[PDB]
Amino acid sequence: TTHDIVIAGGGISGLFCALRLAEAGHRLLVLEAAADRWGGRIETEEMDGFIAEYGPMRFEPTLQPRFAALCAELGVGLVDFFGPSAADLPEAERGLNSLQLLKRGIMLIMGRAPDDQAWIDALTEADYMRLRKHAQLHGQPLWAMGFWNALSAQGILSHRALVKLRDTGTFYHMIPENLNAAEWIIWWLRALKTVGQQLASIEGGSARLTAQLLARLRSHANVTLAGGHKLVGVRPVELGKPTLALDVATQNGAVTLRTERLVLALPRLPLLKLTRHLPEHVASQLDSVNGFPMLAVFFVCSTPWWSYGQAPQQYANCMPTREIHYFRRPPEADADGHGMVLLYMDRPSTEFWRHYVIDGDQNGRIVDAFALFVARDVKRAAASEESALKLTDHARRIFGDLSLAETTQYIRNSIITYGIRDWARAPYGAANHGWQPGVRSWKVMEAFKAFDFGSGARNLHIVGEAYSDYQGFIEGALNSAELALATIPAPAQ
Ligand SMILES: Cc1cc2nc3c(=O)[nH]c(=O)nc-3n(C[C@H](O)[C@H](O)[C@H](O)COP(=O)(O)OP(=O)(O)OC[C@H]3O[C@@H](n4cnc5c(N)ncnc54)[C@H](O)[C@@H]3O)c2cc1C
Repeated sequence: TTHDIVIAGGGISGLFCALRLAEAGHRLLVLEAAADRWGGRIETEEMDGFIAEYGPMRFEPTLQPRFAALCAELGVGLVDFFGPSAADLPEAERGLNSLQLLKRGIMLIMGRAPDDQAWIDALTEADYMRLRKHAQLHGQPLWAMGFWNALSAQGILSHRALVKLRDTGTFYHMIPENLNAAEWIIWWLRALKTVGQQLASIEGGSARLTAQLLARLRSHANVTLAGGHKLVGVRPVELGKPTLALDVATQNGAVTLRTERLVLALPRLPLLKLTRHLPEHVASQLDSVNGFPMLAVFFVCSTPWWSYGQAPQQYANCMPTREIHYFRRPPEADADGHGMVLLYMDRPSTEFWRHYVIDGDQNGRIVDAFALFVARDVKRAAASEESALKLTDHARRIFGDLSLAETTQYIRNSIITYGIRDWARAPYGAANHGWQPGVRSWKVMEAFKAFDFGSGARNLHIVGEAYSDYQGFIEGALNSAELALATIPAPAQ
């Protein structure tokens, strides 16, 4: 079968392109490799009555207008999230938490006063574009440097400030790979705006965005949705002509398709798997970004050791979990006193394994390692008297007495259900992506938004977060999508 447009990938960028293109009148097929679900890195589970988000959970709608507008268009309500969160240095640098020390370094790199919040607040995408293209540090373009290198530069931080960023986990958790300085500076500048505070979540779980989008698409007769179909090959039907032949694996076999246009709504790893089928000038740029790891771990406990309102805790260097969130039922509507713990572990999973997992299912060994981790935290709280972890007095005396081994066993045994998502694993290969130093991102984005095998047809496109100007977010996926959608002509009469 021939299709006028084929979109490979049913994550948010792919489905959004399907929507815009359907609305413009094109006839199109969306291929999604997973047999069981749509939405890609947007994944929500109901776990013992709790909403577990393996991907996005909270949003900042003022920083993410395309997302906000899409939600509004699809009748996806956003609900304000009010829940809780969070000496030896030189004079200038004493005072500041890690974020503020980072900000200072950035502000100084950009030749600004650290307190210059009005400039941060004023910066637009066009400013950001001039920053990546033109900003330099000691004569070197920032797009050419690692962000560690940038932060380490003459006149930016004291030698000790650098050490302190190391100890707070800045380089272990937040900036794990020393990626593109220009791109990191832009991203932090945006995130440091005043307006960047009002937090929301999606009513009914993040996957309600996907479900609404799917419902809309199902109402457009010029859209076909095919789950369980993975693009595994593409080439021109004939060299020098635009029409593409596609090879598609299904559950039970394969299908060969023809199309005039192919949207690859895919991140780095799935494109790497297609590398030999892609035009050379695109293939050779697939490593312009790297993938960031994330393991999202959820477990529901029959006998939680924390109360309603417990705030999330962030961890520092050498603690493989970036962050632990705690959840309880609303204390009026609390049938069972069950709680849920969400742990984000942002180090390479083979490093986590080699340090924390007893070899003698992998899932069960990982939960065990996490029970021990949590046990140490509970013991240190019980012994501490002032702790960010507000234990009860039931908990406080039990855990005070119990050994570490007994605390581990107790936590382990209280787990009635768990889920683990390792985003680094095939087929995703990453939670999100970042530009390499030495890459001019605007050139890659320009090449990827429309390209071909040399005929000039410009009828292949890459869209998604991975190679966007706003990595880490749905907003990035949507910006990348719009870049390519602006290159696609309205359908033939
Ligand atoms: C832990 C985590 C936290 C996040 N936090 C936030 C946050 O706070 N805010 C926010 O805005 N964003 C957040 N994001 C990102 C957001 O989830 C976006 O969906 C993501 O950034 C990408 O959407 P996308 O279309 O690029 O691709 P994906 O979501 O990667 O979709 C790609 C799709 O392609 C399919 N596929 C792969 N190979 C093939 C093939 N060959 N053929 C067919 N289909 C194929 C996959 O099955 C997948 O469904 C987070 C992500 C994660 C994982």
